[PDB]
Order: sequence, then structure tokens, then C-alpha cells
Amino acid sequence: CGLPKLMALELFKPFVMKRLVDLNHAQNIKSAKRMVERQRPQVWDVLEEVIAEHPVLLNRAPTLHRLGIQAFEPMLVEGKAIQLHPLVCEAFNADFDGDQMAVHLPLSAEAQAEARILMLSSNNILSPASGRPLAMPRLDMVTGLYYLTTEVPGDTGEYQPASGDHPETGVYSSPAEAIMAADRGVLSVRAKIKVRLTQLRPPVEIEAELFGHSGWQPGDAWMAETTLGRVMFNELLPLGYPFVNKQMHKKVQAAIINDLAERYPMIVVAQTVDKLKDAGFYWATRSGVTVSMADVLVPPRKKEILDHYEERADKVEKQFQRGALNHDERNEALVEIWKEATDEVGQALREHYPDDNPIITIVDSGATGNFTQTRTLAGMKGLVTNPKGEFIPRPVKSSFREGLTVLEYFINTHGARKGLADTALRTADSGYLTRRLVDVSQDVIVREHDCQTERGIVVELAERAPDGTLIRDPYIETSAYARTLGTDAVDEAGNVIVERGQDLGDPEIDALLAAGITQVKVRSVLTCATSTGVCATCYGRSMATGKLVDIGEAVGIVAAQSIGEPGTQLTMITGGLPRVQELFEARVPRGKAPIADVTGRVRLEDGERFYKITIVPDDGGEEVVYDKISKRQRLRVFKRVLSDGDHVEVGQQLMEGSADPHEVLRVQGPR
Amino acid sequence: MLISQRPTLSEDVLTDNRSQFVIEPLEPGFGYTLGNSLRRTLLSSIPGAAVTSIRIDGVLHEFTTVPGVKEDVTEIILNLKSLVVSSEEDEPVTMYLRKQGPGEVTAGDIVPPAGVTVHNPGMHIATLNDKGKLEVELVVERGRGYVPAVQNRASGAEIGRIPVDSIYSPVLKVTYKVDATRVEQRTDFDKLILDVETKNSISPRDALASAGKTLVELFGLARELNVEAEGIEIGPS
Amino acid sequence: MLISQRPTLSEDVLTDNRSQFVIEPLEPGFGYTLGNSLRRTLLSSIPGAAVTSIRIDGVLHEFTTVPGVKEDVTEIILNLKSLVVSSEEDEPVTMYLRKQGPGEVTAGDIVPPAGVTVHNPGMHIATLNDKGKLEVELVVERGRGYVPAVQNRASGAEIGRIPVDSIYSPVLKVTYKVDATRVEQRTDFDKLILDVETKNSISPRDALASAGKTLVELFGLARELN
Amino acid sequence: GGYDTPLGITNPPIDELLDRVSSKYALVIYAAKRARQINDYYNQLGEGILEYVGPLVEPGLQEKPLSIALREIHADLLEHTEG
Amino acid sequence: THKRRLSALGPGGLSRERAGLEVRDVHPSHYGRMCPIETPEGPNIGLIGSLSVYARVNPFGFIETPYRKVVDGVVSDEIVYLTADEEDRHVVAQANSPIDADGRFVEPRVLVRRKAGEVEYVPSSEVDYMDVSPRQMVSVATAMIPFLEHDDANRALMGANMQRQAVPLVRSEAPLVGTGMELRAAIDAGDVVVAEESGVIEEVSADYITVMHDNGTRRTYRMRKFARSNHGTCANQCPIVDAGDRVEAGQVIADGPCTDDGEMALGKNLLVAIMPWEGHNYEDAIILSNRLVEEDVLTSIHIEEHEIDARDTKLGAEEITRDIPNISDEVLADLDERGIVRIGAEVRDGDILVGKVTPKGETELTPEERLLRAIFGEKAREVRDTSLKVPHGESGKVIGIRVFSREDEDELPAGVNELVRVYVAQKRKISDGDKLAGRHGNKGVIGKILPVEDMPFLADGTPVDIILNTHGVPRRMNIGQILETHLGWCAHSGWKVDAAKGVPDWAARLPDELLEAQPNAIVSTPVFDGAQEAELQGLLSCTLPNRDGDVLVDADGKAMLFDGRSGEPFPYPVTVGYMYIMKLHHLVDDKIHARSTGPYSMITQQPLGGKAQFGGQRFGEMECWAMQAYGAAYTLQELLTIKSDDTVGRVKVYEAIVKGENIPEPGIPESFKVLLKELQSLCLNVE
Amino acid sequence: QETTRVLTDAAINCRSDKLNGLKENVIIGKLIPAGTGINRYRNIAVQPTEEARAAA
Amino acid sequence: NSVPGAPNRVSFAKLREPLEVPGLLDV
Ligand SMILES: [Mg+2]
Ligand SMILES: [Zn+2]
Repeated sequence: CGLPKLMALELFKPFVMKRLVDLNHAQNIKSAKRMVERQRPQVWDVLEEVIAEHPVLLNRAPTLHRLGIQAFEPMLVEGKAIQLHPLVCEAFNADFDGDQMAVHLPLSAEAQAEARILMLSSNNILSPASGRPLAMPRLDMVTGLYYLTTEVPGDTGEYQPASGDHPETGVYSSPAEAIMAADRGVLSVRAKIKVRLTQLRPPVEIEAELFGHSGWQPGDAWMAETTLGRVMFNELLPLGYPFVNKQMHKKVQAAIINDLAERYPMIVVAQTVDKLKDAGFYWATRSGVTVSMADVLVPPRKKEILDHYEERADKVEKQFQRGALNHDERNEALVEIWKEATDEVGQALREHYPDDNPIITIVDSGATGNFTQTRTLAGMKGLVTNPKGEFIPRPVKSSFREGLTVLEYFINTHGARKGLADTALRTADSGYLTRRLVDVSQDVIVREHDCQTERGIVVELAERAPDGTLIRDPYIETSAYARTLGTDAVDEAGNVIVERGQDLGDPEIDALLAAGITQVKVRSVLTCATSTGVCATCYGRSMATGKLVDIGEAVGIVAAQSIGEPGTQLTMITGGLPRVQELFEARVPRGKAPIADVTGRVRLEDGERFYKITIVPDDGGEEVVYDKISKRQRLRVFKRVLSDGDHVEVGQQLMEGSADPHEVLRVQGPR
Repeated sequence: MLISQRPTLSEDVLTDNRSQFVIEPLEPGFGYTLGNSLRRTLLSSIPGAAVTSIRIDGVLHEFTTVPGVKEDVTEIILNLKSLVVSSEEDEPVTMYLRKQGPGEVTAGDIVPPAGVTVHNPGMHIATLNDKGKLEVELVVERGRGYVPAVQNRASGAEIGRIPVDSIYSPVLKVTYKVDATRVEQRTDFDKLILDVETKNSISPRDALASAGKTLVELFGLARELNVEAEGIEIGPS
Repeated sequence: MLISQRPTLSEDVLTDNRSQFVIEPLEPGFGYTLGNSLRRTLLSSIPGAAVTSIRIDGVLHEFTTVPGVKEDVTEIILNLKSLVVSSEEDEPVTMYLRKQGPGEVTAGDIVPPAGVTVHNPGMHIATLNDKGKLEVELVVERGRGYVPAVQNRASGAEIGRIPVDSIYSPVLKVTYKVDATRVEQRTDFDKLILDVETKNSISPRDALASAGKTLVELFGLARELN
Repeated sequence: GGYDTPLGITNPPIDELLDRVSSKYALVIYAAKRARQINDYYNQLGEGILEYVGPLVEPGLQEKPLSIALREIHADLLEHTEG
Repeated sequence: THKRRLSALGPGGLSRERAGLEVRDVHPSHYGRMCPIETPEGPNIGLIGSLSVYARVNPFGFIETPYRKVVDGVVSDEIVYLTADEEDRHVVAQANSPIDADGRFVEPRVLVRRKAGEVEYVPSSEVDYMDVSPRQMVSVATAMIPFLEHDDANRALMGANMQRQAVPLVRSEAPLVGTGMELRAAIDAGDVVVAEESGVIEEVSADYITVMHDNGTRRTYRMRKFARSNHGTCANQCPIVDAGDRVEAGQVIADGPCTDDGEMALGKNLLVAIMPWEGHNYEDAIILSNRLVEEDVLTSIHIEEHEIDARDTKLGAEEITRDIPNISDEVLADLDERGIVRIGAEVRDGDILVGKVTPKGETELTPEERLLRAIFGEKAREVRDTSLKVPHGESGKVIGIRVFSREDEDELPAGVNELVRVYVAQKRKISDGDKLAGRHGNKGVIGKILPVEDMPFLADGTPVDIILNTHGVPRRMNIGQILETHLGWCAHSGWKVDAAKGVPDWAARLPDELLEAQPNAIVSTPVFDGAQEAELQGLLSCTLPNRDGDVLVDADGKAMLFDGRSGEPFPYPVTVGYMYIMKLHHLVDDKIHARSTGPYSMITQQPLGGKAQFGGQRFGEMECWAMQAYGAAYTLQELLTIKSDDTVGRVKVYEAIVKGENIPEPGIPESFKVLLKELQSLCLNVE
Repeated sequence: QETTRVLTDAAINCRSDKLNGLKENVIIGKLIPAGTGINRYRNIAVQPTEEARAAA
Repeated sequence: NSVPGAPNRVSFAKLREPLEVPGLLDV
């Protein structure tokens, strides 16, 4: 990281005050102090000596997760601004519109070792919360690599073959010949050709049929039908890595950097990520992505869509003015009509745009933004919320390219200010939750290697189908990945397929899914058997390092920060951050839904305008009676729907809403 | 004027024909005014010879089949474009390549006429299976840069002759980047880092001096407008 | 096949202070790089002369007013930062500006010493009434590029001297365009058309000759030295 | 394996250093104690001789003793015992 | 806009933390009285607003708003000022309604606003009021945004709040494309000298303008030159009339700080491309050209004020004199014989401004210093040395010295013999780290200043001046910054709508004398009635050639730029235009701070805070949680003991660093031993 | 939280502390018991192998 | 408009307004 030379001269003052007395530049410490304070021209040759290989901690408030403090090595940069690397900005959540950062100087040998080994910027690529790479390319680098590695059909100098009177004229002896051709006007970078690569490892499907027994590629030739741009991408990736040949989205690059973090050492991933950012900036500046008002194409049939839905709304308003339906019913009917109009103009705008538009390439490459904002750019703003929170039934039919009128802009200001006030109050509320979570869970640290318990939770892990062998559960990478087995897995009399104590990575999960077993008992921290703290094998793999957790990690603070950091992006019986605050404070919810105490038959009775539910057991015994459930709380579907004439399970929920955790602890136990 | 420093060209030698050069320190910003020109004049201005057009007997109707050998014509073509050959007759001079019987044909089976020479006789081109005689005729000539497939404008004299692409450049792949050495004492200078790979006809040290000659003969067209004009002078060795 | 013929440079003169240069024929793909390597040396490294520091009689610093004139001192600084002046000697020479009475102090009232000259007698500097007297000396130096105001503390000058930024660059605007012929029988060439416009201090062919001299001096280092 | 030539702080690489210790905390205390021994050598050297030995690798011109300690660890020249 | 501000907090009003979400939102009765856009951004949204343009305050304290009453569907001109109570009793039409030449609406149904805030659609007989204009809902600062109705309200809020933070440049060029609110927000703000009665200019000079009225007497207007503002910026004031001109009553006679010919000019017109260039304009950063540093396009003047006072102490009197205790004769070169510096002397960080020396009474020296006095032969000099030196990081010239004295009957407080203030000027250029911003809420700091040779230039060789990023345009929904990029090109070069066979269909509703325009013409798009999207596309197709016949910008608005660094053209065209950017007051020189060792606090010995003192950066709670989650015990213990509180560890670490030894083990923090005393003073036996 | 009513019933019970979490070692200025602060990591003894002390 | 020494700045306004902007510091 760059450092201003004035800030580094005042920061490193006793070190330069020592070194310019070890060199004969001052008589003593007092003349050295005067020479530094006067900024005499000899001290800049000494500051580069005393600054080399001396790391500094950079920190940006607020420090949401533990990656908001990172150590860098410095290098003197003229000016008065700290030059940050463009890849760590995801970790700091820093934008360059005027943000400030603090610089600290570690003095002792222990603090220098901790800055050089523990908190270096290139040792922390992945996140401890999820495991995804946080130093992946983003906004400009993604569209640079997307313009590089895409394939345009019918481009310049494609693979022709029209043999019969002339040869194919799409082959190349090497990527060097293709680069020499593209330096003339003959080849485009995004044109499909057939190079002959002698230094890139082929994919497994091609190397298996070409060499098989030893498919090494330092010097053996194979022909590849790709673009030139995918060759210039794959030259950035390491030597043993197989050739990819895909259009680089953001999910594809996340997969590539995740595989590099799994299989390759930690110093290879950092250099690869640096090469990717260099090629990404160089191709984003050639990509030709500019915004003009001639690029904001309006849909050519917006007017007839709005006329048809305005006719439907006019019939609804005529039925309301006649007297057929009341106030709230015509409000809901207008809301439904204009929601359908919004989605239909969204489909028309989506199908009108070319696939190489500069506004739609930024969305489709996963660089930034989403589609709905583009639908508010060209098209229709849609419905606008109230200060109360309800919907205005008007709605805003103009776009931000056609420009809004006076009244539609004044309506839009309601939600546009309510969102800003809610953002301020929400980031006020999230820090209190992070503080309470750190305070309740600071003594959960790793204490020993293995406590050798045999208890463990079970994982859902890819339910059957209807016949159907086994489709995956959607959330496997958050509940079953990076754990340890409590029991040996066994197929249908089979053998031990995955033995006890393995890391449950990707090939073990695919082997368990091939073996046809859909449930796995997994060792966890809820059942750990140590006295103080947890054990290493009960905790599992630490998500940041990629291997097993060490025996001093304060995993309680990491666990509190991983929940406290994304709380600002939680907008919203409750659904947003008050729901998390209600669950972690173990309060009784306002939409409290009753649960059953025992199996049996439910007598559902109406009465004095709320409800009555009495469960009668099958054993039997004393019946259970819940009297007053208000009419706003609708009953609860699973299996027709609940009503009467029904069989109840033990801990079955009876209404929709939120069951309080005290009753389910009292009835169904801690597990 | 006076430069008040001096750049130095100092070669670092990698593998046999892949040297890497550095030029430091240039006053800002002179890395880009000379690095791109040096790369382009390395690539497109050194003379050299290559193969332009080949003809194989009994190959007219289907241009991916040779009777008796393993490779189709779209592989024997690109095994011939990577054939480094220096010629002296500035005119098309033809060579022949004929071989019978089973065995692996190399580049040293070619018969060079007076003047031309093949600088890698151990380059494999085809593998004759059994009892199939291959007879190729090559055309070697000089030029520069890579000039693509010139179409057969003879229109009737050449029946089975096919034209291939021409890699006339003795260099193959040149890349450059600059840096920012010594921002305080030397006050934000540059450092141009060339990286030139050659084929084995000439060294990457001899290929840098030829483009230096063709460039100092090229900016001398502008210097011969007013001789006693004042520009930045460097100084002697 | 190599075209064995050397490129020749020819010149068209459009006005007195701008011209065009045609260089032909080049290799295909070599017009843009040659034109840009000439532009980047023309726009940065052509030596000229500019006024370094001025000193007025009644003032002590840059942030005051002179009694009688219409502009303050910083406006006279911004008006003097557009003078074009071609010196001929190494030492800093001084030129004088004395005016008394109502009128308009222009740039044609500067009396220069032997060797230097002023190339725009129509530039307006200040305007005076009957109570105004403008007496100011200027220091004309020689250099290249652009260097900001050398501080008074980092020199030996007294209170009266006012450092001014200096722009030693005679050229104003340089562009090009190529004519890539590239016929489809592979006898291809380029045709570079440079367009140079200077600020009346040097002729365009005297601006191109020094850029050619700098590039001949620098690209010769990559010759058989190594 | 084969990566590149690393520059600056990240040389020797932290992957070929964690083959020598148990975890990355032991590397911190290892390098810290070895650098304190080298710094105690460089001072009781401008007086009588003493027992604190080092450096065991030929250093640079102005090399910090922590980097000297890391290069001694990387070349398998020291041993350690955890408490 | 600091006046006309309606704040809700204060004495007798609500608080900042005890304020709910109800007062912060925009009520529907805010239309025409308070602006929904302009409000602060921090923890004050909704609590501070500003009045509208046409609003007016009742004698009781309520806010009125004008309306045109319409009788029998015919809009009259009897302008009534309604309050918010009786606005709801009637119905109010919309301003952009098709009145047909008498007062009659063209369409039989009008848009309208009902009682509860509902937006109905009512036939044209129940309508009894109309707005007097569009832009009636909007404030003074918000009405100076061209193309307001294409921006989202968050970005329009930021654009209205970043116009009152711009600095006054030294040249102040008028905007090439604006609204109609520039000329009226300058002559009413009062920072422009306006001629009182109609006269004829007799004598102009940079200090004063004497005009001669038609009836006898003269009047002299005294311009204030280089006055310090409240925030450090300059207040220069220059005339714009010559010595023979005829003026009228109300005519602007002298420009102000941010004015040009009587209208507001906050920034400059700069050629902008919207390409992303090499990752230097990455994630809101802005790169510039070096032309703006060479030609002083964004140079400002900043004036600082330093004050010292000689008082009467208990031991005598503090004296301001050149006779200073032990100090070199080199650091006394600029001071005159009576203390203070000379006007015109250039100072830097550490130089003495006012030589002040205070009596010290008594102390006894160490034996080493008493030996050192006896060797060299120097007296004890019992008076102290408390001079006035400039603070760390500042420099510049010296404009003025204002000295008040007790001996000359000046009004000073009790026990103050002398009081001297010194003003320091500084001409700041633009630098990387400074904060620029546009009008449409776009902003960002300078990350790079390229030389003029490697900067994307057009076919003329004209380089561009700034290079903004693409990826900040679509997701922030402020594409009005594209539209003024287009019109700003047209107004740079001028159009000529060729109506040689007939006026074309796009220009059917244009006025006359917009059919053609000379180059560098200033135009004006008002707020909610401006240039349509179908007329920028017409003016872009006639964009008159520069010097040779050469249209540099095609009908899409994009141009073909060469590369300044490599030479070959960019493969696709790039939007260029002229944007109006402003230099904000978030400069780098006021923000950079560093501290090795400075002043410590009183009760607990932790360091101070802020750039006014020295102050250390606060290593608070969440940073401690991050360092604990890392596992770095030693860096946390070093940051919390020997850098803040360990009083004997602080000087021991400094000694060990200077002599070159190892950093010692930390002791106990001296803020923990204060806690034991405050717990023992609560009668708790903490042992 | 609630410093008064925690401090006033810690004093009635005569409740003692043992300093085992990493919030009190932060307060008193000691090393926290996590990471490089536990005994098995900070009680490492480092000495040159003999061959090297041997070869020096 | 209705200011005697104003620069001639052309307007795109399609409407006229009956009431002009008041004396902005009258609050
Ligand atoms: Mg920000
Ligand atoms: Zn365990």
C-alpha cells in the first residue's frame, strides 16, 4: 500500500532519528530531532531504509468483521492520500468517494510477526463467515474478463471451413501466430478459432482420450477450438490447471478462485488474483462500455400495454364508483392490475434489448446492479410506497429516461426518504446486536484437539424424490460442508464408504450422493464434551483457512461477527432484523402460534369471534385447551389443511406465525 | 538541453532465445513513447524468409485427406508454418520433400537449394504409416511481419497448390510494461521492461539492434529538417 | 517481397503557425504508433522560454491591489501566464514594463533586452486611469516542460519577488490520421499525416526537428551498445 | 511447487513455512523469539562476547532481524519445543 | 440557504435521538412549503429542511403558498396565498396543464390533488385552483439542477447538498447549461455589489467604483478584496464595468466570490469522457488531466487567521518582543524589531510569527545544565518562551496584521495588554485526494492526474479533461448527468436547425432563437419544464463543425477517441461532452494527520484527539474484537498498554527504540489504577 | 450492562474474579488467553540445532 | 428577465409564469 511520505516521516520518527545518527548525519539525538522537524533533504534517503519490510495495520471504521483490519507493507508515495489496493475494497467495504482510513504502526518483534504472518492481506483471501473468496475480481475486472472470454458468432477471421476449392483458414500454429494476426486487422479476440496449444493443460475429457496414462502438458501439443481470448485468459491461471473454455461470469470466477484456494497453495492464489485484476482492467478499458441516452432503448409498445391495463383499471374504478366493491377491495384490485402491468412491461423491455448493449452487459455479467433498476431506467417506475407503508394506487407510469412529472416525483420522495431514515436506524440497531453477541460468546475458544465424544446431530442432506433417486438439498454448503463424521457411512450392506473423522468436502459429498444414502450423522459443537470451550474436531474446518481449526482460535467472536456483519442489509410476526433480535433474545413473539402438547385428534371450535382448539389424546388422558386465538391468525397448512377431524403429531404447529422457543424446549427437549 | 541522467540497456538472459531487457531510468513519461514503438518495430520490421505456398500431389477434391500418412492436410500445413528457414534470393525459390516407406519424416529430409538453409533439421512433420510416399513442394521467400494467406491469383496454372500463412518475423512474441522507480531522489522516473522471444534464426540481442537501426533511420527523416535545433541530448558512453 | 524503399517526409504549410507532414510508406500497423511516438515527444519535451518571476514596485505579495489599475495582482499573474516569449541565452534576463497615466497596458509595451523578444503585441494585461502607475519587471528563463513556482524560502530572494508558474512549451496542438491502403494482394503500406500547431515561438518544422533529434538520441541507445 | 519469485514481505512463502510448525501461532512466537535473540546479539557484540548466537544465514545490507529469523526458519536451521 | 432554513431541533423543540419516524417523513402538505429533496444526510434527515421558492410566512407563523384561482374552467390571475388548512378544503390542479389562450383547459379532465393527499383525475369544472408555476415544490438550491426529473431523489438530495460545499475558485466561469435560478440566487444572496440608483460610471478601480447619479451627487462603492470568510475561503470582489458605462437601478456592478457577470458560478466546464480507463477511475474515483494544474483551472485561495495575546500574569506582564530566550539568530530573520512578522514573509511549519516571552519566576536547574551554562557562559534567562508558531502542516504568505493595544485605547477584555492577529494566505492547486463533485449527486476523489500526453484525445488532438466511470451511471439512477453531458456539447459548438423547407417535427414546440446558436452559448433548462428527450436527439444531429468541416460527435452523442498512451484508437465510440464540475471543500491538506508522540490528557494519561491538538486515532471496541478474532494477543497488548497508559512503559519504549534495543515487557495501564480508586471511593473493598 | 446493579450485588456476595475470559485481560493489560497468548504457544523455547551451531 | 444588465441566456421553457420569484430573503 502506498503511504504519504509526510505521514510516514511523522509516523516513523524515532527510527529515522536513530538511523541518521548511526550514519554520521547528526551529532546526537537533539540535532536529529531538529533535522527531522525541519525536513532537511537527507532524511528521505534514510526513511526508505527504515521503512522497508515494516508492516502497517490499516483500519476503516466501522470494523464490522475481523477483515476490517489488515496489515500491508508500505512504500513511499508522493502526495497526501493513502493508495489502497483495488481488491481489498470488498473486505473493508470502502468506496473512493471520500472515505478515510487509519494507519497504525506495530513496534515490537511480536507485533511485527503477527502483522507479517497472521494479518497480511494476501493470507486472508476467503471469508470466515461463508468461505467464499472475498478478494475475487469485481465491478470493472468482471466486465473486462467477460468481454475477453466471450464468444461472438460470425466475427472476424472465424473458423470457416468451406473445403472443396480452398482450405479451412481458421487454424493457427500457436497463440503467438494468433497474436501476430490480431495485431493486424485479420483476427478479433472474441472469434472462434482452432489454435494448437503446447503449454496449457487440456481438460480431463480431452486429455483422457489423448494421453490417458500420463496427460502432462509442459510441452505436448493438442488442438483446441476456442477463442483467442480464452487462451489469453488461461495463460493467467497456473500451469497445472486444466483449460476452462467458458464465458466468465462472476459465478464462474468464484468457482475458479474457490478451486484454486482448495487445491493450490496460498501464494499461488494471490499472484493469480493479481494477474486477473491486471488483465481485467486492461480489457475493461477496451470493452467499449459507455452510457449515452441513445443506449437507453425504450420498449416500442409501452403505450398499448399501459392503455390496456388502464382500461382494466377504469373498469375497476367504474365498479367502485357504481357501488359494487368497497374502498380496500378496489385498492387491492388496482394494486394487482398495476403489478401485472409492471411485470409485462418488464418482459417487453427484456425481450427488446440486444444482448451486447452497454446497459445490459453490466447486469448480465454480474458486475454490478440487477435488472429491476434497468426496468426503472427505461420503462416503468411502478408502484410507490406510502409513509405509512401501504401502496399508492396511482402509480408512477413514467421512467427516469423519459423524465417524471411533478406529482410522480413528489410521490416518489416518500419512499425515497423513508428508505434513508430506515437505513440510518437499522445500522444503529445492528451494532447493539453485534455487541450483545460478542459479549455472550467470548469464552467459546478451541481448547484441545479431540474430546472423543460420539454424540452428533443429523443432516437433512438431499431428500429422495418421487422415485427419483436423489436430488440435492439446496442448502448443503451451509449445513453439511466443512464438518466431521460421527459415524461411519454405510450403503445398502455395502461397506464403509466414508469413514469416521473426514472433512466432508466436495468429493466425499458426491460419493455419499452416488452411494444412495441421504442422511449423515455429523459431529458438531452443540454436543462437544470438553469442560471449557470446544474441541478442534467437534468444530470442524475453519472457513477462512480451509483446513482444520487451530487450538487457540477465538471462534465465538468470529461466530458473533459473522452474524453481526450482514445485518445492515436486512430490510424486512416479523421478518427482518427484529426477527433475529427476537430469536436471539429468546423473547415471546407477538405472533405467537400454539403448538401441540401430545398426539391425538384436534377439535376445532368457533365461538365468541376468536377461536377454540382442544386436542384430545389417543392414549388418552387430560385434554389440552387453547381458548383465545384472534381471527387475523389463520390456521396452518401441511398435508388439505388443518381444521377439524385431524390427526396431530407431538410438536405440530397449530397456527401460522412463530412458535416461541420456550414451549418447544418444554415439550420436545433441547435437540 | 541535457538529460541530467542516463538510461542503460542491460540484458537479463533467460532460456536460449528468450532474453529480457530493462531500460532505466527514463524521465516521465518516456516508457510509453518508446516501448510500444520498440515492440512494433521488433515485430514488423526485421526481414526474414518463410514458406508461402505448398502443393501436395493427388490432393484436390478433399483437402483433409492424404493417402498413406496419419495427419490430414490441416496438420501438415501447420507443421510447415513452424519451419524456420533463412533465404538469400529475394524471389520465390522452391524446395522439394519426397520420402517413401514407413517411418517418421523430419525437417532434415528436405533438400535445400543454393542459398536457403533450415535451422532445425530435427522437427517432425509427418509419420508415414506403411508404403506411402509423400511428395511435397515448398516455396520459400522473404519479407516481414506476418502476411496472411495471399489468394491464388494465377487462376489455372496452379491446380492443387494451396497458400498458407507466412510468419516472416524472426521474433515471435514481445511484451512490455513500465514501472515507477525512485520517485523521490530520481523524481518519478520510468523503467521499461521488454520481453522478446525469438525463433532460433537470430538471437534476441541481435534482433533488438536491427530494430534500433531501422528506428534511428526513421526518426532521422524528421531530424533532417533543421539540423541545429535544440533537443534533449544524452551524452557519450 | 519486402518493399525495399525508404519512407520519405514531405510537408504542407497551411498557415504561418501550423503545418502537416506526410510520411510514407510504412509497414501495415505502423502509422498509429509512429504518429503517437512523435506526438508524445512533441507535447512534452520541446524546449522554449517563459517568464519565471515578476516584481512590481508598490506591492509586497501576490494577494494585494495596485492603486489606480482595474485588476488586482493575481489577475495580472493570470494574464502574464499567457505570454509567449522566445529567449536566446542561458542566464535569467530581465525585461521591464513602465506605464503612467490612463490607458491600456498591453504586451507591446514591454521593452526586452538583447536576445529575447515578445511574440504578441496585442495581449491585454491591465487597464489604467489617471491615478495609476504600473512599474513591473519580469524574469525570462529557459527550460522545458512545466515546473511550478520555485518558493521564495527555497531561494535567496527578498520580500518583493513573486514566483510565477512557468510553461516552457511552444507547441499547442498535435494530431494525426493514417490512410491504411491495404489492397487484397498483399502489397500493403501506411501513410501517416501529422498535424502540428505551435504558439508562434518556433516554426512547426523547428518543433518537429527537435522531437526527431530527441528520438534519434534515445533510440540509438537500443542499438549496438547492446 | 512452482509459483514465481516472491517479492518483499511475502518471501519466504508462508506455505513452505507452515510445513515446519504445527500452526501459524507457533510460527509467530518462533520468529519473534529468534528475532529477539538476534537483536540481543547485535548489542552485546559492542562489548564482550556472550552466548546468544546468530545470524546463521548471511544477511543483506540493511535487513531487519525478523526477516533474518524467517530465512533461518525456512532453511531448517533451528528447532523448537512447544510448552 | 443557511437562512430560509426550517429546523425542528432546538430549545422548546424535539431532540435528535428522541425523534421518531413520523416527523422525518414528507407529509403531503409539504407541497409548496418545504422541499422534499433538500435536507441533510446524516442523523438529521427530516429535522432540517428549507423553504420553497414562492412560500411566505403568515402573521401567526403558518406557511402560505400562492395559487391561481380558476372560475368556470377559466384560469384567472387573482393570486391567492393559501395556508395548509384551507388548501385541503378546495381542489388544486397541476401547473403543466393545457390552458388554451383564455384560461380554458384543452382536455375535459385535469390532474388534481384532493384533500387527504390523493391524486385524482377530475373533470374541468370542480377545479378551483392551479399552481402558479412548476418547480413550486422545490427549494432554492434544488432549483439549480438541470434535468432534475431524471434523477432519483437520493441523488438529487446529494446534489442539492453538495452545491453548498463548493469552494470559490480564482476565475469562476459561468455554467454552460443551467436553470433560470442562477441569476436570481446571486443578486438576492447579497454577495454582489448592486448599483443603487441609475447613474454613469465616473471612476473604476480594483478598490472602488464612484458613479455619478443623474441628480447631482455621487456614490462610491468600496469592494472588499481578499477578506477572510467564516470557513477560510476567499471573498474577492472585482468590478465588471468600465469607466464610461451607463447603469440602471438594480444592475450588477461587481462580481462576487462564485459569480460571473452577476450569476452564480460554482465550478467550471470540463470535457468529460464516460469510458472506464485502466482502473484508475475505479469505484467512484475520478481521474483528471494535467491541464487543470498548469492553467489554474481549479486553484483556490485559502486564508487562515492566527491570534495571540499578551496578558498580565501573577508574576508580571507578558511582553511581545524580538528578545526571545535561547534560540538561533537564523529563525529571527523575518521578525521585525517589535515582535510580529513582516507582511510578505513566507512562513512554513514551525516558524515564529509573534515573538512573545512570559516571565517565569523561579525554578532551579539540574547540575548538568548548570555545568553547561558555566562552560559556554550563558545566563539563566528566567523568562519563558511562549511564542506564536504556525501549526503543523500549514504554510503560505502573510497578508495582514491587525494589532490592538491597551496603550492606544482599544477595546480588549480585562487583563489583556495586547492582542495581535496574523492572516496567512495560501494558493491551493488541485491534487489527488481532493474531492470533486458534479451537480447530479455524482462525486468522487481524484485518484490520478495524468500528463496531457497520455490522455484520450479526439480527432483534433484535443485531449479530454476528466474521465468519469461507466459503472456509476446506471445503478445510481441519475442519468441526468448524461443529458447535460449532451446539451453541454451542443452549447459548446452551437446548432443550426435547417428549416429551409420547413421547421422539423421535433422542433415544432421549441421557441424561436433556439433554431440556431453561436458557439459557447449559454442556455437554460428550467427544473420541471426543460429540454425534452426528443429535442436533445435533434440538436445532436446538428452540432456545427469546429475549425475545419469536421463533425466530432455523431447523432448518438459518442465520439471516436484515440489512445494517448498506446496510440491506436479505441475500438468502440465513447460518449464525450461538457460537464460542469465543482471543487468541494473536502481537501486533502485539512484531513491528513500523523502522530508519533504528542500531548497526553489530564486525569487518565491517554492521548488527546483531533488535528487541532495532535491526537491519536481511537482504537475502540470493534477493532479490539477484530484483533481478538485474529488471535493476535501481542499487538492488542501493545496497543492497549505501552501506547496509551503504561506511563513508565511509554518513555522506556522510546528509549529502547532510539538506542536500538528490544521493546520491553508492558506494565499495568494507568487507567486501570484510576478505576480501583473510583471503586474504593464508592466504599467497595476492591483488593 | 447495568454497572450499578452488577457492582452492588457482586459486593454483597463477596464475589471474586479469576481473569479467564478475554475481556478482563483486555482491561487489566494482560495477555488474552487465545491465540498466541496461551501457554503452549508462548512458552516455546527456540535454540539453533546443533549441526548449525555446529557448523557455525 | 426584468434585470437590466443580465446575460442573454436562452431558455427551453415551454410555459410562461404569472408570478415571479419573490425577494428570497423576506423570511
Ligand atoms: Mg463512501
Ligand atoms: Zn469436541
